[PDB]
Amino acid sequence: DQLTEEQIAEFKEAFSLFDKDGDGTITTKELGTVMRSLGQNPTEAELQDMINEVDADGNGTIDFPEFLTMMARKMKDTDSEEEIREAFRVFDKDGNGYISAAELRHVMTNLGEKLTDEEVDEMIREADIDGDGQVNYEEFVQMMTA
Amino acid sequence: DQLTEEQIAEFKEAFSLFDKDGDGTITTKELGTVMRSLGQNPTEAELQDMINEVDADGNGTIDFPEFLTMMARKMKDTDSEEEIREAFRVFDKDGNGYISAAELRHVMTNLGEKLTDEEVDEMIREADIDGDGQVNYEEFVQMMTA
Amino acid sequence: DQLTEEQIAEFKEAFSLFDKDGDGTITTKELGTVMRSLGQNPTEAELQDMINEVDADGNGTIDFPEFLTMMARKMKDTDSEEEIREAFRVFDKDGNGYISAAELRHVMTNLGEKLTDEEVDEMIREADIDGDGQVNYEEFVQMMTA
Amino acid sequence: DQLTEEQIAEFKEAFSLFDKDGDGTITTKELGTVMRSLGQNPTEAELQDMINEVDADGNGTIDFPEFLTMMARKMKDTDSEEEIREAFRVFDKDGNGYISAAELRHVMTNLGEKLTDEEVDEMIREADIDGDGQVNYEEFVQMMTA
Amino acid sequence: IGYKLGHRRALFEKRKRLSDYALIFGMFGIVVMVIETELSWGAYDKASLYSLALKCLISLSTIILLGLIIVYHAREIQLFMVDNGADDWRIAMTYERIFFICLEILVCAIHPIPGNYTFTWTARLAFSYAPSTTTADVDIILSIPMFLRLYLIARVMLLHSKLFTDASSRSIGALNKINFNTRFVMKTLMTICPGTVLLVFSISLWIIAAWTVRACERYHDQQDVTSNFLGAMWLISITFLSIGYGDMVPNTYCGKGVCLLTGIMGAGCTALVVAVVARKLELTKAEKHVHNFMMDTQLTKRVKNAAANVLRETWLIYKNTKLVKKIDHAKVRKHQRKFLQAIHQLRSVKMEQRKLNDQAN
Amino acid sequence: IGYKLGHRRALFEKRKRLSDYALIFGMFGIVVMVIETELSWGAYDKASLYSLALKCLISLSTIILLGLIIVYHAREIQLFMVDNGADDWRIAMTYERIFFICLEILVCAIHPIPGNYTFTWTARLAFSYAPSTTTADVDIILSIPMFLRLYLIARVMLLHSKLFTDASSRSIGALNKINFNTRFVMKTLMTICPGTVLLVFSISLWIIAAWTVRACERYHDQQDVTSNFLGAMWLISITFLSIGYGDMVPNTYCGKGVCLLTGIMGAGCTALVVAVVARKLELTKAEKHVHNFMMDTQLTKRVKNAAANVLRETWLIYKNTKLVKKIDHAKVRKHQRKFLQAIHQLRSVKMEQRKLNDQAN
Amino acid sequence: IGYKLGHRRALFEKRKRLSDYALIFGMFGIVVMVIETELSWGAYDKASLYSLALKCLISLSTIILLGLIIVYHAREIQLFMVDNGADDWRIAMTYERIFFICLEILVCAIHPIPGNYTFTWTARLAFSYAPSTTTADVDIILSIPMFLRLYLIARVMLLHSKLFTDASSRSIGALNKINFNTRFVMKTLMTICPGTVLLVFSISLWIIAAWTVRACERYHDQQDVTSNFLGAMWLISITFLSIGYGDMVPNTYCGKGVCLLTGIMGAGCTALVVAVVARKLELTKAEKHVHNFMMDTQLTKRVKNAAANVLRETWLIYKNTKLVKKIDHAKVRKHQRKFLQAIHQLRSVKMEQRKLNDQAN
Amino acid sequence: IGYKLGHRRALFEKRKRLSDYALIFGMFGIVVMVIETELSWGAYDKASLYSLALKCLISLSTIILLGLIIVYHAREIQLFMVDNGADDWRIAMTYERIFFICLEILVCAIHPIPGNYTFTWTARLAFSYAPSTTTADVDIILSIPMFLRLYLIARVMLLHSKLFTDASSRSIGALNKINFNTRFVMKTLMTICPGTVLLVFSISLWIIAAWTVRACERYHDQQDVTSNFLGAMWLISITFLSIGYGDMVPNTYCGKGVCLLTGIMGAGCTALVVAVVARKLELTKAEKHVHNFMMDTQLTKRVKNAAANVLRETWLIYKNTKLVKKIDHAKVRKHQRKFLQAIHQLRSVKMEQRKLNDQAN
Ligand SMILES: [Ca+2]
Ligand SMILES: [Ca+2]
Ligand SMILES: [Ca+2]
Ligand SMILES: [Ca+2]
Ligand SMILES: [Ca+2]
Ligand SMILES: [Ca+2]
Ligand SMILES: [Ca+2]
Ligand SMILES: [Ca+2]
Ligand SMILES: [K+]
Ligand SMILES: [K+]
Ligand SMILES: [K+]
Ligand SMILES: [K+]
Repeated sequence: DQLTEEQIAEFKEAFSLFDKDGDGTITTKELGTVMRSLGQNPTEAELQDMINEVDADGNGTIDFPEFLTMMARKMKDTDSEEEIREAFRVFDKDGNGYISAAELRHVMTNLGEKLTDEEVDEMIREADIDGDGQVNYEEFVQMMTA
Repeated sequence: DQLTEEQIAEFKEAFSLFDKDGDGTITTKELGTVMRSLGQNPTEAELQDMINEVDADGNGTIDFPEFLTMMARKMKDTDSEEEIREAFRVFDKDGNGYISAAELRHVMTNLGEKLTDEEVDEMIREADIDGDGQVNYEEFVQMMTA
Repeated sequence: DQLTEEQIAEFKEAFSLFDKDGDGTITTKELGTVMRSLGQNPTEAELQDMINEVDADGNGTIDFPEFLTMMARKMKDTDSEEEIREAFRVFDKDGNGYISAAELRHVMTNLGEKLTDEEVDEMIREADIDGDGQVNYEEFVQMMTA
Repeated sequence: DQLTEEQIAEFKEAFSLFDKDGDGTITTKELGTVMRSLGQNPTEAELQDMINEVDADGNGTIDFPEFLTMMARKMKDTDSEEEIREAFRVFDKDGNGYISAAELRHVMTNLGEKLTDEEVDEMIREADIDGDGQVNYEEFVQMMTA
Repeated sequence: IGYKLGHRRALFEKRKRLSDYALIFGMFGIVVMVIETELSWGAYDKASLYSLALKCLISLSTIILLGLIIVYHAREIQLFMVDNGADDWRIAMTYERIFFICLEILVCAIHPIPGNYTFTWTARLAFSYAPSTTTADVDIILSIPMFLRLYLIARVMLLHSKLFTDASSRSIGALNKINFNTRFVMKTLMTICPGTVLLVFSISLWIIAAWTVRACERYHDQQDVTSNFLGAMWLISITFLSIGYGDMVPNTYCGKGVCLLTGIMGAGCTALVVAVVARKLELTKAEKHVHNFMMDTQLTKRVKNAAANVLRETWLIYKNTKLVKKIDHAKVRKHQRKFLQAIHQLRSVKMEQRKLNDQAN
Repeated sequence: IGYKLGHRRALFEKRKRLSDYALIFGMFGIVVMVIETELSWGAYDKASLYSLALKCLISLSTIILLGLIIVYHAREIQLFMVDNGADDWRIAMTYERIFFICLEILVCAIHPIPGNYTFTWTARLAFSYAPSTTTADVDIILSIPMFLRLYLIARVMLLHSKLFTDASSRSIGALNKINFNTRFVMKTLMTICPGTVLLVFSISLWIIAAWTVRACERYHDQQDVTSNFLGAMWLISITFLSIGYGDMVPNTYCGKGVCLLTGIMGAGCTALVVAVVARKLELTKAEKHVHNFMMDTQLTKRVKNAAANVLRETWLIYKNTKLVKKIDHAKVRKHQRKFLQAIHQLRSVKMEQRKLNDQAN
Repeated sequence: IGYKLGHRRALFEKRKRLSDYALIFGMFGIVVMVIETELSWGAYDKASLYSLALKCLISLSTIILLGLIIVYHAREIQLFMVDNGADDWRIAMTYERIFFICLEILVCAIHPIPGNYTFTWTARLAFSYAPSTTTADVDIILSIPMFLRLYLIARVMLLHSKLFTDASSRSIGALNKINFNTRFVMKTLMTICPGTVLLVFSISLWIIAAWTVRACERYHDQQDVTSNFLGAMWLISITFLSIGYGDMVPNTYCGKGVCLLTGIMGAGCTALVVAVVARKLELTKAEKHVHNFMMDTQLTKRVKNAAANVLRETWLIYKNTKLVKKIDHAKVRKHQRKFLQAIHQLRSVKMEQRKLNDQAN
Repeated sequence: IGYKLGHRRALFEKRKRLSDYALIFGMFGIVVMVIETELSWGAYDKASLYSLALKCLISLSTIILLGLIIVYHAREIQLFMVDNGADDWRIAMTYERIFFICLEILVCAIHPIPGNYTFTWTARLAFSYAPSTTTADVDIILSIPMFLRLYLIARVMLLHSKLFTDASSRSIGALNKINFNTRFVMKTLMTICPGTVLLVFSISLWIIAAWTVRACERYHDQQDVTSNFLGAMWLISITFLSIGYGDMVPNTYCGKGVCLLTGIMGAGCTALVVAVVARKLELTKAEKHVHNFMMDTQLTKRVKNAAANVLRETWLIYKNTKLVKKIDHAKVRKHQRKFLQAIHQLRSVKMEQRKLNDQAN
């Protein structure tokens, strides 16, 4: 249904606002310039991860089909993939994604709207994929899988 | 008609504003200071081109008659030469001063009020003075000569 | 009277604002950052001669019991020990802590609500511990303890 | 008619504003410090000539009587000694004080109230001390002596 | 891609098209109400068939309008379901969502039903304090609140704006996370065109309030004072500017409430109008530079003339004092006075030039 | 450290708890006064037992209130003695300390005593200038000043604020040498919520002043003009905005004094209201950046379209002038006119774009 | 050069000279109209020969004025043809150019023609609401619009300004690409003298509006209220400031329209007047330094005295406590109170000095 | 030292001392005029001896005042002669110097001479438009203009200020080339205390204008409306704030002129008052810093609490979906709704914290 010429032309014109190099490819410099003109300060690592997250080709560059997927995923209001991913980072300390079980037990016992001790204990028991007492972020994708 | 001595003194007084330290000659520095005090940012090449556009003597300096001619030409509302020389620079790229026929065809087929295909085709047929497909501003003076 | 757990929690939470990284002790850098964020410019000598004034342990760092004493003393409205030391510093010169009696006679005769010369003579009596002709801030503490 | 002790005390208090560290004599640095905070930009040569103009002792410093003389001369509204010396500097250029005869002939013929031709010729005839044509500022004092 | 990004566009177009019929069917009812109110006063009574026809039309339009509103809210629910990743429509109901729908239905469900119903109305006259009594009709209570249906204009304007519907604009807004609500568009309009919106708002409110005041006041009025359209316009205009009431004070609390509303709105809007007026009486950068250049040019000449005047008087005094055999005292005094005058003029012009240079620095 | 830091907390809690009973026993008396004033006009005369009961209640509450105030000031003296390191309580008395206590006692000691006392009242009517005379009762002079008891609300709000009674906040304030007074909290509230405080203040003052005006005006009024509650509300509202008086001018100096007070307050408050209103209509950083981006994007297309027409017209002129056998002058004139129009449009667009870019710089 | 640059100057002088005769012949007609209107009320009726003469003069001046306007526009077309490269004058006509010429002709073509024509006029009186009817004359509808001829003053002032006609100014403007519009000189005047222009505009509007109100109101007025020149001046002045109407409300829509215009103008101009006033009460950049210098000089003495008092009180307390054998408690309390007072004064002075130094930083 | 600095100070002291007697002898005459005007309206007629005595006193004081003015101007001429370095006093006369002296003499030479002279006065009553006629006395035209003698207060205040008379201040001013006139002192007072002088000026103008209005209006007044002191105070107060006139409109042009003056002054002064009011409602540097610290402290806790709920809801959804034998659909919907609510709250809190930090940056 998107094959109609009007929406394709609209999206091509929108894509042209990022690619000032003519060729149908987006590099790091153009994205950095566009985000700089908006008042934000993108460092190399975060923007590299941002372009890699949509780049299924692996070439390190964004074409029109990748731009379509990126825009479709970003135009929606709530993205359950990232909203709780950032909530987990809120309690992170050194950005390693490594949270000890004691910290989780504390936060989900005093902070928030409270939780019964057996429920949080069961949740932490299910959280450790091995039992080392430290949880990674794959437990998040395990919840979000279904 | 002609000019009486009443406005000659006023024009001399006006000329004295650019012509500092006497000597009856305008140098590049003298013009540059005046343009700087008006809020503009003048480049050296632009100043050289501006002074040489009026300096028929070729000595690199401006005397009273040259200043008079420059003021008489610049006091008009619309100069048909520079006005349509600016439009080409609007579409120009890299400052080369040459436009390939494809850009002209696209510009006068899509942008503006458009023309019929045969009309623009005939215009490009007349435009290329040799046919290499790289038109320039020499063809511009062809329609302004008469 | 005494202190119950409820105010102990409040004071521990307040102490947490200075002691970062959960160290349990306040260092000079931690105090300096807090003082800088309030708009003041503290010198290193100030950050040292402030902490040692409350540090009875001598370790060069502040714990919770020392913090309690510091806050209790600082929360009062007027501290007579500090006010008249500041008043003396007002008349002090080039940061020496020494005032000659000749200056004191002029200060206490020609300024303020005045004072009879007999009263000034009685005051300068026993004002100098040895009588060389200069007065220090040790004679201060003599008239407080009573 | 003579000064009384109260005005002497007030003038001494005013003098204390310039003389720091109780030296009793005004130095160039002391004067420059008080002139800087008033919003002006004083050069070293300007300060030197200013203090030399009043200091008749020749020691390059100002005592109380010199301060009194300077103040008494400065509190007046118009000082024609400097008022008509400033007008000459208005027309003088290059900082030489050597205005030639032609400059005066033009200034007092085509500017101001347009003195008559016979008047200005007599004025220049009287102005040149020798006739070299370079009218200096020693012609200023001869119209002030009487 | 996979019917995604096309389904959303289809829903957007359907929702945008559903918002024009509501505006048409609301404006139709408002116009018919105004015509019926005007005509039933003197042309025909309340028992004729014309009133029945003109009220049946209103009822039909109201029914269609309610249906269109319900369908619009259903499409909104569908769009939310697609947008937030939900799968059951019961997740959308969040109390306030129900409350706003009920409020819109209640606002749009008011109109004069056909029939013949009357009530009793009493008022106290202004400046004489004499009671009045009349047998009014119920339709005046039900006709005035139709002006609440004017909120659909804002919805249409928001849905038709280029900022709301543009792929590049939405991409930029997604990158720099912002909310595309109606307050954003209102602020944007206030930034780009701060005068046109105020002019349109004032000109519309003036006429609506004047007609409302006349319709309320025509019942207890036998002297053609507050029932005159031009008189109502004058009253609204002078109450907006907060000058007074003159001899024209309403005998009805409806007119008093309208006057209070216009007074509040005028007190709020006059400050903005006079703040935006001053933005037009100022110079840009280039004209500022030209102005400063010419001012310095003139000041230099003035300084030169003052200095020459200062220098001339000294020579005149010296000539008439030390170079003349007989001393005349009637000339030296004049020359000294002119010398002082020239000194003062020189000082004044020099101070002014220095001040202008310092401020332009 | 023991003893200290717990003794101060105990005194703080005692002082905070002593400030609620005063508010309760003041509001009780005010409410009972309002009810008795309303009822004694038409329900029962001034000689019934209901008046005696309803005034004995007022007297009891007043006595208890005075006792509570005295105990509060004793606790405050104790707190000062602890804070400043004093051993004798007589060091606290500093003239103004006695004066403020006496002022509080005098303000809180006024109420209508039981009995039956009357006086004579005369007034000059508005717009007719006719004398009036009636025998009022003393209980109207003694009832209005009870609204001075409303200062206890500020004391309670100050003592209940989180800023005043938080250990970390007090520690920071002591570190920065900040005096915690009642003006600091007022300024803080104005910074946080500058609209809610104005709304609450205005809405309370409106009703209090309207009731006061009606109560004063009900004596010399036999036409239901200024004794109407709604009329009083309208009068207060239109005098606040400084529009006028209409036909409703008080016949009493009490009403005129109230009107003067509302006029002063409105003249003071309208400017703040309009300033805080204007502060709600600007854009934040992100939306400003988005707006500028979109404006530049549109301006580029506009300038391109403007630039195309110049070349189009030039070519048309040249063709119709030199590439045609016979010359038609009307076409040439039309094309030259359009050429000039295109030049002017191009210049205007370029100037606007340059101005916007310079502003954004 | 090449016959050019002198032809433009000649055309400039011709156009400048053609703009004085129009002003003369317009002001002549306005003055004659005012005199005839004043005299025809009581001195002579409308059938005498004086009216015929005084209206024939108006007709002659109007004809000459129209001729002068046409010649001015012809010279304007010539100047455009010279400025923009053109050979046929038909290129100048651009619709709006014709519209403005037609508007000028229509505005300047209105005047009272000779004859004797009457019409019927009815009005409703203010504060009594009683109808009135009179037989007016047509020459009142045709005389008031003559004040529209006052736009020629702006044209003359623009053409006579030094900024518009100066070789240096034109050269600078051409270098900076500045359009010498008629709004440019208005903004320049507003920057130079923002008070003189407001004063002149206000006084002229005051007098003209007062005369217009009196002339309109003299017909339906038999009590010397609104047809009094001083009363009209008072009415205009108090409506400009938005105070009220008093007992002087017009019985005519002409007066009410004039009052609305003055109210709008006053609401627009008062803010500018007070903004200009606020700029005349601040110190310059050469006296602020002196002010700060003296303030610091005084503050140093104040803090010195406070510290001396603190030390004196401390010594007195110690002497009266630890030295005198017979302890007197009446003096110790006083000395301690004075000690606290001195401490507080010292702290206040220190805070004030620090604040002043920080703000001067 | 050279006859300087000793003669100048002596002349300064002489001039300063000569300025107190003028103030005393002007205030004496004003007070006596007020008392005589009050008493002659009923206590005794104009033909008694008390009037003769009370006017002879006025004449004596006026003569002495004129003598003092002349001597003051002579001393001023001497001071100028010393200051500018002149030997003949004829150099001081500069036209405007003579004009100001003549104006001062004329202003100070007006007072009611003894005698008995009457004139005829007519007025038109307000709201009824009925003529009035009375036989007034000349001593009302000659008494009001005495209030012009109030510039001597400004002269004395200028001559007594510490800034004007201080060796250090004069030395600094001479160093910076600053003139010491009355405008400098007025602007300095504006800078130091911009509210006290406004309050004093307002109260003094209020009382003086009220008395003047009553004195003018007492002649054509038989109903105790505008010749009442309290009524005059109310009229002045409500005209100052630009609310209206009520039913109190003067029947005299004197009262109307006074009302116009107060209206102009109020329109000028209200803006300044409300501009200086706003400067008392902001925080200092330390208060701002501690406020921002506490705000960030609270925001961190709020964002932590918001972030916990998201994970709580996610775990509850997973447990009730994929860890229970039978699926209950009435719980998952509630948990998903609370999940969305937590997400929105977290985003709002984060945006608010980021905005506050960016503002504090
Ligand atoms: Ca690219
Ligand atoms: Ca790719
Ligand atoms: Ca040169
Ligand atoms: Ca040359
Ligand atoms: Ca630590
Ligand atoms: Ca320790
Ligand atoms: Ca020294
Ligand atoms: Ca020396
Ligand atoms: K009014
Ligand atoms: K108003
Ligand atoms: K009225
Ligand atoms: K008003």
